[PDB]
Amino acid sequence: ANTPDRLQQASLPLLSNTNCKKYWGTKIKDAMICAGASGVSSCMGDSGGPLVCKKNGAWTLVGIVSWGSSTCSTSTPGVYARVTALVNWVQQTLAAN
Amino acid sequence: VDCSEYPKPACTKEYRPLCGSDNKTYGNKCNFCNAVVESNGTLTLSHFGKC
Amino acid sequence: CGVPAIQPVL
Amino acid sequence: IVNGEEAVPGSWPWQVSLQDKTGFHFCGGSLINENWVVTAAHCGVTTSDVVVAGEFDQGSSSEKIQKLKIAKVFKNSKYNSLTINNDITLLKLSTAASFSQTVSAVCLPSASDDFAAGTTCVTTGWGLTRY
Repeated sequence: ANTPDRLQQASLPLLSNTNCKKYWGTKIKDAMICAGASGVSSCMGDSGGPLVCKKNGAWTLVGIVSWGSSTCSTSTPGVYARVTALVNWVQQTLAAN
Repeated sequence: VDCSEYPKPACTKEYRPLCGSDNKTYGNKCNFCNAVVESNGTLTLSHFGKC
Repeated sequence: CGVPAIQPVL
Repeated sequence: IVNGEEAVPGSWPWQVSLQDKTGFHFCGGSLINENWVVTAAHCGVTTSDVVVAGEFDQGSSSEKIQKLKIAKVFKNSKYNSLTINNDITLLKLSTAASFSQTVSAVCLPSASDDFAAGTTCVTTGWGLTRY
């Protein structure tokens, strides 16, 4: 149980898909975006959570915790679901239902 | 547990804990199976959830 | 959206 | 989060905890409005699970939280388990969340928004601090 009782937060940089491909290579698809490899990492229990960046003083959902290293290596980039690529599917679901 | 698809260099990050017969709690099936291949068969599941 | 009432300290 | 830091109580108001009936957190999530939550498709959320909003300290129970029920789950039809691509699921709450300073929505980008490399962003959650 290396599960923290209180909510954690970590600051990390967005990687360019190519620099990310230097680690994951073939794994990286277009509905994906990397972040991290800077000494911090998302681990088990973090999935589904937010990767937010500022946009005009408003925190914006840029990614969703998805996958990464099997041992949560802080020097490897974590892979998140790229929201801009999925935001239209969301708009249609929201509008429809 | 089906661990034939392992080892795997990458795992998803959901928390669905498994207790190994080694008295260690694995965050999910991906990291439990990964450890089952290290031990080369010697690691088994003692039960689901935290140890 | 995106403007917490309690501001985060990063 | 490995090498994270404790967050200020209530500073990330859209952060939710996905738990089973018995109270076990398995995944995180984000509120995008009062009736919808966005999370990962690999989380495998069902209608018997619960969305806990306004939560900070999981070991406490003096914090006033909201346990919301799921009316429907919308997994992205193009989700591939092989690649973990299109990993997103929308949760349609049966009971709407009440917004306040500790519970509120996150913004969503537009399909054209671009977030450059080297941009410092933030990630939050209750995941393992070590493995």
